[PDB]
Amino acid sequence: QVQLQESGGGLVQPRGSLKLSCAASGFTFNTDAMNWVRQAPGKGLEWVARIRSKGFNFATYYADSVRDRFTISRDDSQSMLYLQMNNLKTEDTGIYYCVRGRDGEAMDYWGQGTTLTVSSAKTTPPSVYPLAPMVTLGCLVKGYFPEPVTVTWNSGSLSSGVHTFPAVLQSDLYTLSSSVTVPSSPRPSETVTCNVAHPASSTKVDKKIVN
Amino acid sequence: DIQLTQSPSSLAVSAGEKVTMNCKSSQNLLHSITRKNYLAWYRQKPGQSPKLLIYWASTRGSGVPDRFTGSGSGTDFTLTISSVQAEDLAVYYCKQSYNLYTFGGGTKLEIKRADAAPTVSIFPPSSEQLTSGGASVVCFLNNFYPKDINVKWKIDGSERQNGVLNSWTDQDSKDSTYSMSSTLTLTKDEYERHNSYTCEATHKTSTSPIVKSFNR
Amino acid sequence: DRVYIHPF
Repeated sequence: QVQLQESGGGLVQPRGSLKLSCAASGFTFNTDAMNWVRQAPGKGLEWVARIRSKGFNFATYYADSVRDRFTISRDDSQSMLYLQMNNLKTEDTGIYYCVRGRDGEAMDYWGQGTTLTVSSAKTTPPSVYPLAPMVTLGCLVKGYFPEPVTVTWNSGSLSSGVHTFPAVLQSDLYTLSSSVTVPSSPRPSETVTCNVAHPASSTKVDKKIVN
Repeated sequence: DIQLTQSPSSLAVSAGEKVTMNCKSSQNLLHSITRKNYLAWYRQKPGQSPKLLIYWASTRGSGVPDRFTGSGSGTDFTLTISSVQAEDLAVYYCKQSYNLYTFGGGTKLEIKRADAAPTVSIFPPSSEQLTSGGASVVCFLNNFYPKDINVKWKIDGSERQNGVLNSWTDQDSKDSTYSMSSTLTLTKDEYERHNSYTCEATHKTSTSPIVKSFNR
Repeated sequence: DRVYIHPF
């Protein structure tokens, strides 16, 4: 697979800057044109920037919205598709997928898509609560911002029968839930921990469901 | 400039059916000195990046299965799928590359399936949480269908329609269902100044309201 | 030169 490691982005205040760094690998980067597409949480996709290969003197096209503020850029040698966001607004909040797309063809490969938050608010570590009662188990990640938070059961290991509900916001604070349906015998005999992380505060809490 | 309009915005179908979408362009997309219809179709699985399906209006992307057949020219392009596998659930968009890019509104494809009854589960507020002075009671109802459902929080006998946050989850690709968690946050105090708690669930799958309950 | 390439 051709990857697109997109380091960068997170919580930022309005009028602040930011600069994501898409570093792909798996094809011939210097020869293909790249793009940056965003997705406001919930809504559809929005192309935002485009930088054509060296062959065309690193030509650039910027969507109307991000015009005169954003600055797509590349560095063939290091396979680094950059993007300089300036004079950020509240709208710019969202996911910024980094995708490569050859001239006249299609948006061939989309990356993962880092997060970006624009707000006057500040980060807050989440509270993790063990919701002990096949048996249903829960894990409540209460009050945190900006989003997102990864919720995993036993270092991710437990995959089947897991429901991580979308963190709905209340009073500028998010709360997310989780339910892992683990068969009878699997516990309390064994250990069913709940590992959640909030990159925005490097909040790694792995509260073990007990009792 | 180029404004794409899709239809239908939402479409429900059962496993194994020919679903037809639709994308209409504002300006023609067929390029003169290229004779190509710069209009592509992408899909986005819930919680994933957009995946390419069709380009040049009819050419299929690498690895894209036969099920997907792009069609059209000029301004009325159509996406068509045969034998819609459960896994086909995602949102479908039609972008344009004639002059810059203008993604379409989208089309959500929901899967009509066997009606499933909610499996209600309930948890009192975590002892740990209580330590700070708050009591969040959580009630879950997983793997139910259709999506329409009603959960009422009843404390002692009174119905508490306040302070309850709840959210569903996208229809599961694995077994086309839904789940949701209702959460009646309270305070250590008020939580104590009451004794019984129930989670009532009225759903199409039942004449009788499904109810779970925990009393202190 | 005369060859067309679509920039998008």
